[PDB]
Amino acid sequence: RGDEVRQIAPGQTGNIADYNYKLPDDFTGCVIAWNSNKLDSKVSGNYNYL
Amino acid sequence: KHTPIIVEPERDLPQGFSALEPLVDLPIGINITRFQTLLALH
Amino acid sequence: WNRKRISNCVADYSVLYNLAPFFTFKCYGVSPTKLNDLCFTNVYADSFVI
Repeated sequence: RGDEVRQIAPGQTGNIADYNYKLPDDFTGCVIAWNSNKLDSKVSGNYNYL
Repeated sequence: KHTPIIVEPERDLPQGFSALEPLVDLPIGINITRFQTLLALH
Repeated sequence: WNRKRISNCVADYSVLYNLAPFFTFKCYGVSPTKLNDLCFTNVYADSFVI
């Protein structure tokens, strides 16, 4: 979800970072993100992402 | 601070030393610029 | 002015983070994600429209 793409950053703490996927302290690399409603949204809602 | 004082001269403070301790802190948080005393009358 | 002296509480900022509608979040003096590791003598909460 868009509003918490800010959460995924080195040294940050959040629910996704706490329980799903977090970067190491000494990480080096790159991060890219963009809109995906045109390809992933669905009338009446999707259910394939959990 | 509270104290009992007895002294012969009048209209003058008792020379010496005193101290105060913290009693109350309040979160009121308001711009106060004036104040007034409160007396008991009969 | 509607300052609230919140007392007799656990500062469960976890559920506050789980709260969905509130979008923008920032802190000054401390890192934004450290609210869960803090104790306060008093809690001063104010609500406005900006």
